[PDB]
Amino acid sequence: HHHHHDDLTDAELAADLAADAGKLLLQVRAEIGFDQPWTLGEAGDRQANSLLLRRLQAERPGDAVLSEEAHDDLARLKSDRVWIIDPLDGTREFSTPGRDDWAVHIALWRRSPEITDAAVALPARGNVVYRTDTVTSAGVPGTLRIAVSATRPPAVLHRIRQTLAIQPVSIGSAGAKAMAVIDGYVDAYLHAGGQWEWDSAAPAGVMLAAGMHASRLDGSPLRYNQLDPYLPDLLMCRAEVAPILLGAIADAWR
Ligand SMILES: Nc1ncnc2c1ncn2[C@@H]1O[C@H](COP(=O)(O)O)[C@@H](OP(=O)(O)O)[C@H]1O
Ligand SMILES: [Mg+2]
Repeated sequence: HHHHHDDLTDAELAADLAADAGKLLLQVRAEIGFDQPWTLGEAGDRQANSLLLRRLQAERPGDAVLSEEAHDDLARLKSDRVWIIDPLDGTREFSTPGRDDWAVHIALWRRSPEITDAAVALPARGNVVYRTDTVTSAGVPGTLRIAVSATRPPAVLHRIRQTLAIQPVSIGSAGAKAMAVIDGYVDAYLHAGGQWEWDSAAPAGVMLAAGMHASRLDGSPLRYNQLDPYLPDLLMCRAEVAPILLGAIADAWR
């Protein structure tokens, strides 16, 4: 087609990088197999990262990149365009036979909603790719399904469950849990206790593009391209359930 107002829009590129890294991760899984989960996870992280950095340098040579699997030289702090990527989110689950709760996260941050374009691939689920440019956008829910980490679920859940009826759904991957909200498999994804920008940036972009809610647990906006890319808590959910959950979280501090 004509150039937007090989060359892709940033959203198309986000989507194409996510799929391509997804295919490579699927190849790595088939090749290395599961006998040594540490070895499998390492190669997954490293090979996906290599592919992503190669393609970003070739196809967006002027953009900065923040990746979990690369040293951070902080030049991004001066740029107006920064790719925030997780080459493999849910390394643990990827490394486990039969599991499909792992993801590739490709977010574009642009200086000003700072995550303007994003994609989340779930390679083991037919390599589906959720993208900000094609995702589309209720009531009083007496009981809530909330996706939480299968490894390190947040302690604050215990407190809010004293007053809200909640069933926690234990799932790996920030990306997988966020897309479960998009799918309607759960009502919300709640995390506390630690995380990094690459874990949530692409899922946040997609969530917001879908007209859904994405914020810090205290309700304040998720902020990206920070000096310290540590970003330890989030709420992602249907718009309707955000005041209920944000309120319950707030009341947990009373
Ligand atoms: N308390 C914590 N501190 C730091 N990172 C965390 C964390 N809890 C979860 N994460 C990261 O968030 C991602 C999804 O976690 P989970 O599967 O537990 O929900 C994983 O990233 P990676 O797999 O990219 O390393 C995991 O390492
Ligand atoms: Mg990772």
